[PDB]
Amino acid sequence: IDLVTAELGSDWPRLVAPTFDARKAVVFDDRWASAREDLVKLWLAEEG
Amino acid sequence: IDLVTAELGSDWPRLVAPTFDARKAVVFDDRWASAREDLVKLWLAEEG
Repeated sequence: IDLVTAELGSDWPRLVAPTFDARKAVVFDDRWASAREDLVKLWLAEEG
Repeated sequence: IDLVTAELGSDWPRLVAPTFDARKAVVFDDRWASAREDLVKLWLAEEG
């Protein structure tokens, strides 16, 4: 492991560490909810 | 070391092993010796 590090360097092994996992995903399929709140904000704040 | 191997593969660490060492070098600076043996071989074997 010392020899492998000697060739590749310090940053390469540390940055190659895994990140992605299947449980942290977030899905936004709602327009219906966000469109309603979007309109009432326009309606109340109307100036121009 | 298992994670590092997982990324890079099996062949990469094995082929990257060191080879060169300063003590195995071989120097041929002699023409004077090799030219003499070269001529006598011609002289004896002359046909054409």
